[PDB]
Amino acid sequence: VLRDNIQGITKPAIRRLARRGGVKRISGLIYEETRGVLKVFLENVIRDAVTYTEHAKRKTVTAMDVVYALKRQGRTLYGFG
Amino acid sequence: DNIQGITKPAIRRLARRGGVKRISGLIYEETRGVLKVFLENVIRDAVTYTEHAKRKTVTAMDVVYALKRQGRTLYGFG
Amino acid sequence: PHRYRPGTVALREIRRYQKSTELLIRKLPFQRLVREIAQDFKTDLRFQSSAVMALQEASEAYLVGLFEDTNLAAIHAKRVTIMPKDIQLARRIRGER
Amino acid sequence: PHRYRPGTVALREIRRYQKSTELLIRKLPFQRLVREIAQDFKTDLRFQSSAVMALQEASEAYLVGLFEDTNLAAIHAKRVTIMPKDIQLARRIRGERA
Amino acid sequence: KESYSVYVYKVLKQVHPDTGISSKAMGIMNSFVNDIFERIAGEASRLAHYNKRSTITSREIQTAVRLLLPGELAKHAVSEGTKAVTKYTSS
Amino acid sequence: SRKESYSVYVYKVLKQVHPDTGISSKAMGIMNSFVNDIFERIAGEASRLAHYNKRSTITSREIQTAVRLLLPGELAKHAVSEGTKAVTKYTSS
Amino acid sequence: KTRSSRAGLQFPVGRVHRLLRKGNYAERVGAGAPVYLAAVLEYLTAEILELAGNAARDNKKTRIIPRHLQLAIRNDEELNKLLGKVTIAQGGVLPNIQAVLLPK
Amino acid sequence: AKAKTRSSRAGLQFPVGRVHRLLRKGNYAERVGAGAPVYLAAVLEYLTAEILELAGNAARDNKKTRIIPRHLQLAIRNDEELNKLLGKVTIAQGGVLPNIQAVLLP
DNA sequence: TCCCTAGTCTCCAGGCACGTGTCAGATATATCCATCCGA
DNA sequence: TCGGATGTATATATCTGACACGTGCCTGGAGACTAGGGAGTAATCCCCTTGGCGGTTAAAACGCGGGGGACAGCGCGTACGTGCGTTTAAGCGGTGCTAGAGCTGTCTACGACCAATTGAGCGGCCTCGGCACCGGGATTCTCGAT
DNA sequence: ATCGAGAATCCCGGTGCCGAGGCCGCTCAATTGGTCGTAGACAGCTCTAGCACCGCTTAAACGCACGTACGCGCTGTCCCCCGCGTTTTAACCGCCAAGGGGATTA
Repeated sequence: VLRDNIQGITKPAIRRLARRGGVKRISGLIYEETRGVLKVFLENVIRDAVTYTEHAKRKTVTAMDVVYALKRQGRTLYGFG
Repeated sequence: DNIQGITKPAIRRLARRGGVKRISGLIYEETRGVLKVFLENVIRDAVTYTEHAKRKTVTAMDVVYALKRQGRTLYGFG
Repeated sequence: PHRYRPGTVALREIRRYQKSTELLIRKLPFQRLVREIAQDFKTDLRFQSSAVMALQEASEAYLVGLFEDTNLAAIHAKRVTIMPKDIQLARRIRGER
Repeated sequence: PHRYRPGTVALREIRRYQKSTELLIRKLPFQRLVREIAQDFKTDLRFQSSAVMALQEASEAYLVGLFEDTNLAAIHAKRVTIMPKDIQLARRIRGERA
Repeated sequence: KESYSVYVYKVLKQVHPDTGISSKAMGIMNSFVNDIFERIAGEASRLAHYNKRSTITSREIQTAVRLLLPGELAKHAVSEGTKAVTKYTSS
Repeated sequence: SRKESYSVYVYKVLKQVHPDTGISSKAMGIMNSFVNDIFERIAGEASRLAHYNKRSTITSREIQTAVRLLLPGELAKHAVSEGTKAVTKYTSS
Repeated sequence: KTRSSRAGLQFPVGRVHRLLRKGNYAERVGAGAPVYLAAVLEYLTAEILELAGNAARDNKKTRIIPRHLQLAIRNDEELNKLLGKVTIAQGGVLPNIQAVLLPK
Repeated sequence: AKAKTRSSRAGLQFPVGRVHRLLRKGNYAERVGAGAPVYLAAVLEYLTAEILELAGNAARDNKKTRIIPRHLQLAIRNDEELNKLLGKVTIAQGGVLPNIQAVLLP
């Protein structure tokens, strides 16, 4: 299995995402909160992607499955698929 | 000028139900404008539904569909 | 004359109005407001009373939710009183503006 | 040696990450995180590469929007530094985790 | 006018034989049932069109229920649906 | 299997609007997604209009009403003005 | 004889099947779709009504009004997640006063 | 006989036959009117033109002849009504709109 | 390629309009007491 | 920390109008039967995904000033609650009364469907030009100086 | 109240490259032209409920004092987050091997 790869979303990456968001100064406790939020969001999206895959009798998650999972929650990703 | 009919005590009562302990004076104007915008965004769509069915009477079901379109589903009327 | 320290009657009104299901807005003014707003879209649009009641319930619910988020924003800024900037912040974050 | 003030290498890098359009998260750690999360719902999944790319793009757009709302909430509090309370308030007002 | 009033009444008797439901609450329950019906049916229609199928079966309805309803609620709903389907087919 | 797309039509419209402007593959895919999304939104709204009035046909009246519902402000004043401009031409042979 | 009694449900399988046909959802509707849909709807209705009956009993009333339904929906985490963007008319709100507002 | 396609008959660039076929096969309703595909193709063509004009203008502002997803995101987010129409839409490889709060400015 | 579901004919009974007693609930009035404000 | 004074709980009488229970009846659900097509099942191909290794290097982790920003404390003054007397229109009991929402009957255009018919659109394959990188120079902003 | 060294950023031109665009072969999906069943457009009818009015009570809004508490600006501490230099290190690219299953038809 894979053990705690949420650390892979490193502090510089969260800093870069905040900089693109328009953030000038970041506290040191933001990183854990952002990692938790990203884990929650990915869990919700991937659960629906896997549900769509399971209904299609497939074993590989296609890009259209992720697009439809995002469209269900009102994200509507363009370009992919 | 019927927006003034949404009186200061009415907005105060809505704030109290929302759980507000102290209300600034300016809010009683802002909320009115906010309310106005919301009503417009609903009523137009309701009227649009009424325009489609060739009616001159806005039924409650038109309001229900206009609310469902904007993501605020309403239970109790249809 | 007995005098209540400021706030207590406010907290009391909060407890009263979170327990009731009434509409807290006079129905006749709201009907006139709805008719005035609908005048801009079609002239002589009759409104059946059920439609005006549905609009009133929806508008109240929306305003109560907005005031919940406004109170959260005012408490966030280490304040007790809500301000118009709190309403603007709530509306922007929710996505209305 | 020449040093820039703490509040200017911050402005700088905000203008170039807003100007640029790449991802800003390493691809393999994110793919590995996706597989870690997904193996709790269906063991032995084979994520299509485009699916991982779409998941990444959506996740980063969501986090950037969340950080915009977080910055607005932090500035609203007469502050500049964003704290976890700002993210929590932004999520609560948005609708997530009510 | 067709509504779910008598059926909601029967379910209420089954779960709470000593309580009643008002007309306004009965209309709210009818609107809630219609809302969930339209949600599940629309999601099942989308699932049918996504996979180029021209039919709605218990598989699409089950997947729609798993997509829509939250965790414990969706698990219980799937259990009740499968129980009813197997009971219908066996008899 | 042959996959359909709105690539040629978007390219024609682009050349009609900007004669000397190209478009990348990623942007073309985004335009295909946008066209499909707006098509599905308008079609769903028109289907709901047909069902609400217990009608069994999708007429240009339903599409006009759906366009007025979805597209905001002036964007719906022009598109409708566009649509009524086209269909009349269609019914003038 | 009725399909509802055959499958043990109380919601009408015939009505659900008719609405599935006439709602324009798919070209054809399977025989097992309406029974599953009726079972899911009935389970959800039973959950709502059981929680509403609990709320009414907590309020010392033996009649379910919209306030009891709103209390039942908002007090359940998953029922409130399912109906997050739904307004229960004349249902009120669930009591919540923030701790900062409370006095010393 | 002779075929003047319905797109040329109505004066549109988008396909009328394809939109009609997608409306018929999309199970939106039992029957589809004759003017509905023409109307829908006209609306789609107008919206595509409205995106593409602003995208080309933004590409000109970037001194690039080709339209990239960043130009589409700039065109969508800069326009008022198009941003309102696509408020819940993410354009991949589109970046964000350059915006710095005035408080953070030195 | 097979077996499932649309479509049709016949039949009937369950579920929708309609009518009526009556009790759960709203309301008025007195009493009890939980709580807030001041030396 | 008790006393005085408010504003909720609590019990009892007392209407009352929706709730729930019979009754008619009728139309939509059940049961049988028929027919054709959607997809369940099997076999195949390739292609797309996974797994793995070697070499580079941009990026991440760690450590160290150190200055700016979060945070706490104080004083003030003004803006908002709390209450009380005054006004004003909301709410409810009637009335009319008629626009128009909803239900019924023709029958006609209108869309569906099917059998030819062919041209617009897509897949495959060049190819040269816009764009990305790089190397250098000119310009601009910035920070320790005054 | 400027000022110049230093670092970052923009510009200008050269080179390469890869992909956007163009063109041709091959389709099968859009087009024509008929019949044909029928959805609703139109005309008509009937009730019903939405609009308008009036009169009465009275709850509710409102204006005015008035106190007070709290929103806010100012000042001081300290702490923690940022800029920067040094040291890993794992992303990343290129390449190769292999097989699981995602699309296809029958």
